[PDB]
Amino acid sequence: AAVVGQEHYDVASKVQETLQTYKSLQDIIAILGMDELSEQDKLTVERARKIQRFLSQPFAVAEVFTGIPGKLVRLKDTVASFKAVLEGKYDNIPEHAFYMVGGIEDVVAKAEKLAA
Amino acid sequence: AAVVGQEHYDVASKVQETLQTYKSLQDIIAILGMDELSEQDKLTVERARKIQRFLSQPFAVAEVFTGIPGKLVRLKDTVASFKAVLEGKYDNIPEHAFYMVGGIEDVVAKAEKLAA
Amino acid sequence: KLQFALPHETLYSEVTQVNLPAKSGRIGVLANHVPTVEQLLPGVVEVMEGSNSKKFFISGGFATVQPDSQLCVTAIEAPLESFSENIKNLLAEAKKNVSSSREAAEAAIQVEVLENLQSV
Amino acid sequence: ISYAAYLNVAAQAIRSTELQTASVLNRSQTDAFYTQYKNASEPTPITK
Amino acid sequence: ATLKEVEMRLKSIKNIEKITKTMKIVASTRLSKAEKAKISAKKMDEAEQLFYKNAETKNKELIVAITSDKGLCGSIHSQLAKAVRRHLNDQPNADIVTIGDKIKMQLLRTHPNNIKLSINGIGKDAPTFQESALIADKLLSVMKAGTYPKISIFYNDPVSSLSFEPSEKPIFNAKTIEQSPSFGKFEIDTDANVPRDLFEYTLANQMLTAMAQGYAAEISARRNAMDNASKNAGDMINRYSILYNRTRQAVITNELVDIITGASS
Amino acid sequence: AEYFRDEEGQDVLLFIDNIFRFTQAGSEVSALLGRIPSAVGYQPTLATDMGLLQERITTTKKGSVTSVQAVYVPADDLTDPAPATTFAHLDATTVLSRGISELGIYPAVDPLDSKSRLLD
Amino acid sequence: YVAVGQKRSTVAQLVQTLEQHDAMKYSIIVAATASEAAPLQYLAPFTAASIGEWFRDNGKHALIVYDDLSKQAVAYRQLSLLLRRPPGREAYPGDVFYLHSRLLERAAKLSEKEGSGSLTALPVIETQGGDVSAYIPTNVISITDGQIFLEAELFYKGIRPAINVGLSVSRVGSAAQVKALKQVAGSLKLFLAQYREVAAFAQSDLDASTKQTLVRGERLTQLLKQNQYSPLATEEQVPLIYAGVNGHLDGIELSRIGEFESSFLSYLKSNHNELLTEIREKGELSKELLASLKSATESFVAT
Amino acid sequence: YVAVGQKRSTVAQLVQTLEQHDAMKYSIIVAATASEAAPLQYLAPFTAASIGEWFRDNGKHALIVYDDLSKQAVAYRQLSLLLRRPPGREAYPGDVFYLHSRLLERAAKLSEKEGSGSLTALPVIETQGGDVSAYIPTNVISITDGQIFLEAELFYKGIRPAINVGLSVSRVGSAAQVKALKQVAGSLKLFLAQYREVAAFAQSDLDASTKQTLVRGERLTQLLKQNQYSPLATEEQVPLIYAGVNGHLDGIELSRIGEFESSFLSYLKSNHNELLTEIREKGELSKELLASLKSATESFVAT
Amino acid sequence: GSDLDASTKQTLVRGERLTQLLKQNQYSPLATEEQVPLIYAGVNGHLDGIELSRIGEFESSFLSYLKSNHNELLTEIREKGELSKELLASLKSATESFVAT
Repeated sequence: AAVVGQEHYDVASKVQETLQTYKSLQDIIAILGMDELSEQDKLTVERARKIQRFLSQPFAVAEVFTGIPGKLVRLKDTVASFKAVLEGKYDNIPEHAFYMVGGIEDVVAKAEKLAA
Repeated sequence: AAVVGQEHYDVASKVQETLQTYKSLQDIIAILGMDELSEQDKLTVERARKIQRFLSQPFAVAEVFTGIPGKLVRLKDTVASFKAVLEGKYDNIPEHAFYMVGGIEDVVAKAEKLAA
Repeated sequence: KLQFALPHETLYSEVTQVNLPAKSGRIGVLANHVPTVEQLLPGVVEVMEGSNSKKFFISGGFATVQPDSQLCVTAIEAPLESFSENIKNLLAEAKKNVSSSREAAEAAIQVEVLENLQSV
Repeated sequence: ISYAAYLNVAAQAIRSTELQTASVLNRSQTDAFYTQYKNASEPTPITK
Repeated sequence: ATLKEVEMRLKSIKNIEKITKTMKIVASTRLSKAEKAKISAKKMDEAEQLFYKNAETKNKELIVAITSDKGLCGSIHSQLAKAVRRHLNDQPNADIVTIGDKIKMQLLRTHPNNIKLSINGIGKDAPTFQESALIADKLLSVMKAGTYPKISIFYNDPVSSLSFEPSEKPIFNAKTIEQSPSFGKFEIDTDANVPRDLFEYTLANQMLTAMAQGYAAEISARRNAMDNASKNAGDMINRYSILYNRTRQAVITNELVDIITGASS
Repeated sequence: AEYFRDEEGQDVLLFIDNIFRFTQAGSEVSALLGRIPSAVGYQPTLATDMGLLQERITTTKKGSVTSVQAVYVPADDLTDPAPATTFAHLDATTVLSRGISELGIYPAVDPLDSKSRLLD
Repeated sequence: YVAVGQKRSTVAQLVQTLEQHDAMKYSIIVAATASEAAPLQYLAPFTAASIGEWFRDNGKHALIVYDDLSKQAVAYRQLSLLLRRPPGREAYPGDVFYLHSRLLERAAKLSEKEGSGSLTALPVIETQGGDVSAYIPTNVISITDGQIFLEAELFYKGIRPAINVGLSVSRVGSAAQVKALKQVAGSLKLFLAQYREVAAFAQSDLDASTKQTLVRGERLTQLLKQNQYSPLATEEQVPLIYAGVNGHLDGIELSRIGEFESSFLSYLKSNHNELLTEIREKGELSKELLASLKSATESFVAT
Repeated sequence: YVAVGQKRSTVAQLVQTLEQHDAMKYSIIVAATASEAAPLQYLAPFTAASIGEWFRDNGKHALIVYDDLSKQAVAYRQLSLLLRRPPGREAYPGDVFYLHSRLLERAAKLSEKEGSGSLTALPVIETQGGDVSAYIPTNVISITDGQIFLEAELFYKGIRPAINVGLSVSRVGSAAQVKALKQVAGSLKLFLAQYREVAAFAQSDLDASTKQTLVRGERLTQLLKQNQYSPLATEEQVPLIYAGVNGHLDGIELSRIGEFESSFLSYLKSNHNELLTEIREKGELSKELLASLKSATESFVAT
Repeated sequence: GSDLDASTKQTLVRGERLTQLLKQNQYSPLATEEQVPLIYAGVNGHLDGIELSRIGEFESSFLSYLKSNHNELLTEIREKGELSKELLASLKSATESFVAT
């Protein structure tokens, strides 16, 4: 929290917690099925599946592989963009509109694209 | 298939597949019950239980040890027997009926014995 | 005797006089009474066992004097005091609703309930 | 529409002063969809 | 390798065990409320039934059956399915109304022709008058229930706290009510709409009770099943534990032998 | 103990601490002696060394030693050779438990868990 | 009785037990206790088998119990390791197979030429941690003919001793049996491997046929049970098995099975020990003996 | 602090952190860095202990933290194998137990003859994957009395520092812990024990008792989080645990627990740092202090 | 699982067909020219509708059908070794036509 600032730290703690919860709940969802897992849990899970695919982001040297031109986003910008996800302002955005794209702006654009 | 006839190979393929399903569902069978298996699967499981029991064929040199007279079953007869079982033709009879007896004709006859 | 019973309650599942609002107007059942089956209209109900009286606001139901002097009253949900001002406000809105929209009958029933409530 | 549907509406009306409890409120709010089936065939799961 | 693949599998079994324990307890918790409800409901039912008995109400047809959306609540689904099938040999052309998905799937396979009305969203909640009333209202309007002068409903009677026997009962049509003889030993006006009302009222009252009886059996079955699950899982813990211990020892020994062989050279 | 038994005739009781650490000490001495270690590391002379220790404890005409040993089972594996060899020598096992002690029972001894071959 | 690797105290109690049952006079004891040195233990079964062979080579019938060969394995292991021969699997030396096999095959029913010698071998294997796939045990199993696996769960669970019969085989055993004890016991092994199946799937719907099998099976299991140092005569065993086979233990409620056994035996002797004498000498059941037993068993069942 | 096999950069960071908190002026760092040779590594904990002896002998007190003996083991392996000493379990030297035991017993709380010059010690052992079965861990666990078992899941779950107290023990126990803190944390042990048992629930209908445990338990767990490199005084240990014991924290929402902690402390400092200092100096919670404190906690809870 | 999404069961239905599609008869290799149609059909979900059991029969027949009618198309797939918009459409149409076998 000193090295990368309190905001970065807090944001990252929230991401980590969200994911750790998701993994912990993953077993429960596996057998029991997601239904009796809380409304709060559902929002956390929904964010986690989205965050999981928000991490995804093509690379230029995987035009060889994926065939998608690379995207590299500034660190400061990334902190902001992930912050947005946690705030849940984009929890109306489809999961696949987070998949394999860059920044929040791109996610929004891909939401519009998928919408069309 | 070429070597021992396509029909034999097809029959054998189905037996292998069926038994593999049964092996696969060994986990579910133990962890849960049998009723918690899907109905479609439950038919397969019942068939497979029959197939396993069908495979026990007394040996003549072991006739003493088993206490059951041995059974020598023709290759053509064997193919017939499995063919039927896969089509569930005679399936509707005890798994004890299938147990320790020779060919399909013997199974059919032993069903009468058990039925009494 | 008497059974005043409901799915989620068994109020008075002895009882001497019961005063009921019924399709036959208002009915009182006292000791031996003729063996009847009458659907209770939406209601203000008083049940008296001795002189002591308990007052229920009742969603209507059915009433049946049984020939064994068991007054089976069955209704969906009742205390009068629990039912009964804010409700009068809501019902006013519901009266408006009949104007716009089976729903006409539903809102009409709500107006009937408002009359019954006004009785309370 | 049925006589008991009338009574149903009345019961719902009866859960309207303010002295109410959750179990009462729950008894008058429920979610379901009657999927009118047909002869395989099946008109949609239209909300009850 | 062996050791790690054993270890993860044993861990899986452990997680299953923990879940089956947790679930079983929660099932017990849910069961207490369920039973409480069923008493009050049943008491109400008995009062109406008192009329029907004293009336001696007597008797295409309808078959109504109930088994929740949710599963893993014993053999409620399939014992009821078997008993529906039995009574579907009593009239092949009877119209089956399936209240909840689980019974819907099984019967739909057995005859898909007969599935006419079905209801979703049942399994989620513990039975309520609101549900029963609407299902009934729709049974009358949609299925024109009165046309079929035989109505019969199936449910699971929770016979004992460890048992459930699938059960059926006959819902009394207005025609039955009309022509029952000791209907005449009760009295109300001829200008009353009471046959047509009384039919409707007990269509729902019986149905709510049937649902309540079923629900209690369902939650009870889930408790029983999850308990039996804990036992089955425990046995698997023990079997893999012995495997784990043996495997662990074997690895130590085999590796050691290699080290020794190297030193010996 | 043997001076007590043989030369004072007394019946005496000799406590030992971890016999796991008896085994551990022995395994090391073998390894130092350069002998090829036997299964699960333990000395090749595991059986004989324990054998000498637990056959010098007995009821002679003169007296009898009796020995209480503490078995610190490694990894709680009763399949492990160090426990196994111990269990061969043992006649009875007294199984103290903390669950039982938490029931307020002092003796700490868990009665069902304890098993004896001296109970016959 | 070869006692290898056993507490010298315990062996002395055993010896005293044998002398209590006055059995010492018909028996030899070879002893190689836990205290006794590992090379002595290595040579201990072999020497014992030599002693047995003198009787055998008189043509006389004999028996040798090698208790416990599992302790011989540990001994040969120690010896091998101290001879720094390469450690085999599970640290049991690579020549361990040869050790057991050379020992085991020196016992046998000789031919008429050799004066029909016999040395009955019963080698007693101690499964470490009850591992029935352990290297030394599997190696022994392959050498030996039949195994008499005993089940710990059953031992704790109310049979002392508890002879599991599911995992007990005897490769050629049935040909040496008395014809009576083949006839009365006909298919009872099969029946109780139907009981095994029945109780496998009992834990579920039960057909009345299945219930009948279960009732016979459970009750038969009770009948098998016996308590340590209480043996039964060959003659005595024949009717008891006849009863159970002939389903007379459906006739006895589970609680009273023990009563049935003792009472039945007392009854049989009192009713007619003539029958038992016949089964003792004839050693087979004629049609008359079968009927006489059917009649007699029915007679006891009534009382 | 005995830095064994640690990157010189890492130890430089340690030095810097220590300098940052101005702790070098009672700190001693025996340094055997990752690059440093295996003889130096072998003798490094021994050497460190010797430094400690001077303090201990002088009757003063000290704390020696051996970090990490797991790397001491590897170095001993390197020495032994290269010296062609016979290998042993897990390719660790045979006398590795002997090494560890020699080191670990030199820590001591002397007799009153020697003025009880303590030499508290805290060895650190690194678990390969939580493999307590591993030879070097098993040995050390036996040698030491007490364990602290940190848990990775907890770390991820934001309990930083993460101590899994299910697997932590202190055999020293009540010999340590101030009387005041013992009083107000006996309750804490029992509550937490329940929270662990009631951790299984996390699903429908959850009993009020269970729910009371869950709420109280979650708040307690939240209370025990600590910002690394910020320690808290005993006079602040006592209020915080007291609140938790009194269930005064149970009401406070989870997000506000953290805020509650610092605020409560400042509130206590403003309102009555007399109480805190009194608690500190008495070291035993007087009923009058528990009274005043109870009032104070309530007062803070209200705000 | 105590609940199965319709979407997951769409996947499940498609997936099952794909597994059957993958299978190939031992000692019988198959030309790439005739692997391009089959994979197109599968990926464009044509086979999803076609029942699971008869996928193998369908595969055999489909090839025969393309050999009969769209042998011009097959020649192009071979010849150009890439698929143009037009060729993809031709192929798409052909597949659509054979969905109704």
